[PDB]
Amino acid sequence: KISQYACQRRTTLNNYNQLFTDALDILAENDELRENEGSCLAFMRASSVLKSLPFPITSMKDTEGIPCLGDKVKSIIEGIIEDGESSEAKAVLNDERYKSFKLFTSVFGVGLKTAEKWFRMGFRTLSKIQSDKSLRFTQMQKAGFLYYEDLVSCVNRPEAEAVSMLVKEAVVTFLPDALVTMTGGFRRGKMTGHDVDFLITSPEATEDEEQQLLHKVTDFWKQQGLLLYCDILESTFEKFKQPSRKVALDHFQKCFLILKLDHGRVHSEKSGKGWKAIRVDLVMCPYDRRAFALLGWTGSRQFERDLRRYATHERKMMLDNHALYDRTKRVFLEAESEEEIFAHLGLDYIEPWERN
DNA sequence: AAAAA
Ligand SMILES: [Mn+2]
Ligand SMILES: [Mn+2]
Ligand code: NA
Repeated sequence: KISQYACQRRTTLNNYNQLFTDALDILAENDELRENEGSCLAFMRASSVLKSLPFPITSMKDTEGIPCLGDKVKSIIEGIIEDGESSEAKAVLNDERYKSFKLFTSVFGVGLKTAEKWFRMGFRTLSKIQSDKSLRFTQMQKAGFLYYEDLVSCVNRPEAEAVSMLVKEAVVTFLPDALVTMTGGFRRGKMTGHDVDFLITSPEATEDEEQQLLHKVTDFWKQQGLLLYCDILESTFEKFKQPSRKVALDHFQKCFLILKLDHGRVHSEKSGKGWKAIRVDLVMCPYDRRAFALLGWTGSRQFERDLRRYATHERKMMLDNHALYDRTKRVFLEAESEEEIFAHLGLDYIEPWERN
């Protein structure tokens, strides 16, 4: 019996139901744009459960016993079985507001508010936005436009590994005992991604040394002429606060970067300007919270949402990227690994490549 | 506001 929770399912990259889930993901995205959080959630949960199936749905009978499949979702599945297409997802793909929001938010530094503003000004193309002489752009948007083609081009695994080497080389220069882990999609086994994420932690660094590492590493890259964009968010981490109930950024020190990746550093089968702009996120966390941060940054987004929902509604536990708190025992639960977090929650361990 | 798993 398939659980309603993604954290009680194994979801691997062999998706047998992409015809259904691509349509459900488009409908979910449109509901996000139309500020319909409820309908967004229903389509996300339906898409998520179908992603876990070990077989493709080929008739409506195949949906029997599957949770999170309401009447609206079942009408969409039925329509796709009928002629291989979703008329509902096709109408969203042709909607002018949806097309504009996808296109405008594809720019690094452009979110829902700026995309809405430009749409209501009558803009429909990125060429017309970039060349406009009255528009004013943030430093993030300037970098988003300057390196647009490289950033919309997926990072592959040889590129992610080349970035990992750069990160590790820079980090150990200032903290030789530091542990650097590639998180996000690549840790879940993905062949491609929009960016490369890392978690950095040090067993012996002080509170100040921990604070200074991201500044030292980015200044080093700035000197090397590799830092194309850099934004460091200082930590707001509280050692003794209860975990968050919010469904939001973690409080660890982090940085959102664009690095210059020289082609010579990439060891691929295919080995222009001779370099590629790469989005890189670095997160620094205290050593004792490394398992919670790793679990939160590994994802997927839906796996994280269900993990936190399961902890709260089924175990009366409060989980986030910094800690795990037991409301019944009135104690924080410690973990040195992700396995220990799953064991505290009463969950079978789900491998990172099973969290997709 | 937007940058995130
Ligand atoms: Mn990522
Ligand atoms: Mn990222
Ligand atoms: Na964006």
